[PDB]
Amino acid sequence: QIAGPLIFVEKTEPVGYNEIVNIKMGDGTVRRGQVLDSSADIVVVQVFEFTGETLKLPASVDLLGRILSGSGEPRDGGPRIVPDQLLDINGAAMNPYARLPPKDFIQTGISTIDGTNTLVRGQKLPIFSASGLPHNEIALQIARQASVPGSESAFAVVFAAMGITNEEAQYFMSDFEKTGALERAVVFLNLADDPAVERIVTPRMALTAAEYLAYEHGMHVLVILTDITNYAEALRQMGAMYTDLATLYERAGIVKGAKGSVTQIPILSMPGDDITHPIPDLSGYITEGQIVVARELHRKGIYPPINVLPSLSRLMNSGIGAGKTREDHKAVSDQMYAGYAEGRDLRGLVAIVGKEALSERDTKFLEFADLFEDKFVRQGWNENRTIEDTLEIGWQILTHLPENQLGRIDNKYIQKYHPAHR
Amino acid sequence: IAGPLIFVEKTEPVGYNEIVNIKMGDGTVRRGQVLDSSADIVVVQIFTGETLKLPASVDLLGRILSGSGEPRDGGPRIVPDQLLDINGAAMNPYARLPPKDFIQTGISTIDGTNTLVRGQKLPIFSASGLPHNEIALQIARQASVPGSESAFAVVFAAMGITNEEAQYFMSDFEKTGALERAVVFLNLADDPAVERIVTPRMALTAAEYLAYEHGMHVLVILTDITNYAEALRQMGYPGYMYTDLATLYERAGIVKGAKGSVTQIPILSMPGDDITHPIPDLSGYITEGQIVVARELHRKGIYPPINVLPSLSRLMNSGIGAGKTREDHKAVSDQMYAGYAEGRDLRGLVAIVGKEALSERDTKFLEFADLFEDKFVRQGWNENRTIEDTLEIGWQILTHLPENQLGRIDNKYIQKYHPAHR
Repeated sequence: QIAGPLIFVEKTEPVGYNEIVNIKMGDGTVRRGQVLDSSADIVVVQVFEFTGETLKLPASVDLLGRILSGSGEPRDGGPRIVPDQLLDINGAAMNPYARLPPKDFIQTGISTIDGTNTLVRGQKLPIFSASGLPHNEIALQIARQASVPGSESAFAVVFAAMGITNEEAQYFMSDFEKTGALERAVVFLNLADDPAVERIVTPRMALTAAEYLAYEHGMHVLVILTDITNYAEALRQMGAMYTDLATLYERAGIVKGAKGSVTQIPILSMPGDDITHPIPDLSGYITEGQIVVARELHRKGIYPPINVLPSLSRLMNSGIGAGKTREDHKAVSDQMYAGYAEGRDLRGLVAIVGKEALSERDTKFLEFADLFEDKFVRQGWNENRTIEDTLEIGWQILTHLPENQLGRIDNKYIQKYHPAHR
Repeated sequence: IAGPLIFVEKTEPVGYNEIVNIKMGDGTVRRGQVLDSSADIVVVQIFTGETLKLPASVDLLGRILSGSGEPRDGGPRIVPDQLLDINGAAMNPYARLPPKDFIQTGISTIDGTNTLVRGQKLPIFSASGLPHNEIALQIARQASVPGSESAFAVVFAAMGITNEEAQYFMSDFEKTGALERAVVFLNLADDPAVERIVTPRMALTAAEYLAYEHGMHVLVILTDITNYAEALRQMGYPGYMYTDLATLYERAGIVKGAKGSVTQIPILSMPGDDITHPIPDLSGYITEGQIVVARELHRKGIYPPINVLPSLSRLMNSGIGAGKTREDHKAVSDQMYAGYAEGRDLRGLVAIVGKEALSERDTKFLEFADLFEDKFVRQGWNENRTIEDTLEIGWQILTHLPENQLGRIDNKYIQKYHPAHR
């Protein structure tokens, strides 16, 4: 009973609980069977190591501009979905992923990720959050801001929602259209009242969309997946999941031809006390780092309440330095990392020895931390700060420190750009 | 608001919002306003008392205390050789210098891949109903620093624990004769609210007195923070609960004189089905790395089990390498991590497609992940692994990998280590 998989067939013939199916794969050779659960249109299988095509997504460039269900049903009101191609969703049978590392920077436009732990083409960088926090708000901002600068390959987004409230539905369905962010993105909208199975096929159909656009066309796609704790919830439940999620997080990367990529940012929250878990081990997703939405910053009323230094990007160096963003980048990042860390420490012995007993030096760091969260972290629902707006904002507030104790900034960079030497 | 909290030796009962004069460990005076009255401790920011001081001593090592009252072992309360204020005014012992020369914990997934360096703030990230205190003890009985001729002490502090938990913490410290190099403070889930939040501050000051003043590399385990949190809230507008939290995480680093160190491995838990708040925000404690305890790995029946992909040690580079450990340390760490990171993706691939249907290269990377969890992660609870043993078996699970293709580490280490001889 321990066996993993969970493949999605499409109901062609009426089926029954745990009947053997033994069917398909997108190449013509198949093995293994046994139904687990189903709905009016689609069948979840699950297997071990009649009949019976794998569920396929209507593949077309005309997807862009449309708004879909977990099953890809025209939710935007318009006509049907006339498909150029028609491909297997459930981890496909395409595997368009080249054995290469991720590379070259993505401009989210928000500085607490672009400038301090940069999202890189073909990464998985989850938005580590919690109930109440504005992680959806901070997500669908970067849905209409993001781009790949100077990249010869065009850019595309796949926003995907899993079992959201039917009210916050036509919210996301409006923050697009208005901005014109839609006519660049395919949306996959799942509601809490949609058949529970739909929620489990919402990520696959999203991921499958991204792969068609990234490989068949030579594009850079970003896939945001809001509230993956609703996915874990949807799964009847656990066990024996841990491999089932690996089918999801495997589906990110740079494609063959190195002329496109699948880039992944899911949001992993936790509400308070979970039902019959508490959920989970989503730690299979963070393998390349994560970004941290914090309550501490939210509470004192700053946006986005992102906390650097708990946040991490492992592949940052593979899309940062010379002729990608700017040379000084990593060197500016080290100082703000260290200065905010060393400054966040001095908020401590402020409260242990009063605001005095605190050397002049330390008052600058103490203040830098204030300036850091005021200028650097704080950002409008919009201001699409480019890496250059971001990096210079950095120097703008790095000038509250003295020098030499800026020991992570290479003198070659201060003397080049530091607001004291043109 | 600033408000420098300090803990006062209660003589006679004092009301709320009373104004008080209190002399320090360094007898002075204070801006006295009483916040809370409890046991033989009052929290401030005949008439107007003194201050609660730790009786610091060279033979504090070997003893079991708590906070107020004091010994839980029988029983001659320590004769001091210096009385010291608890919240960190005492010395003050910290050098503005980077953490340096590494601690051997005997646990490979820490040592091998996320090294613990003399002067760190490496929290353990875990969840309700996982064996963290269990792992805490292991590193508590095992820890040492091969090389440098400076003694190694261990301060162990427990907060809000059950009598049973307390029963087997003590029993373990005396069976191993590890209490001979260790101080132990255990606050009980039933002890005064004050006696819990004074707990960490007694441990750290005791640590500081030992590190400075005695030139020893002291390690402080703090188990666990969320209970500190989930008590700090019910005793004691503002939103402020941090700052006070910052008062804890500042108290780390290598001391003036460079002979001692205060390394701090606290543990923080994601709350489970029992309490009210179950968040909160202890984000500020994660700024030099983390070591995540994976639920998935636990219910695969593995101990530790810490996941290494989310695991991080920002200052690993400072502790590893030749003379400190061995040349090949980073090489092996980088290749295991990459090897394991891959293996876990392929688990997703192997599900979607089938083990019969993935590449021979991918097979021996899929199986590596099994070996990694089965022979690297997996550890006995009385297993002390010298880095030699860590890297030795690290090199074992590596031979399963295609020698004749994959390196990222090639140069000199593959020929000098690894079976290949001539």
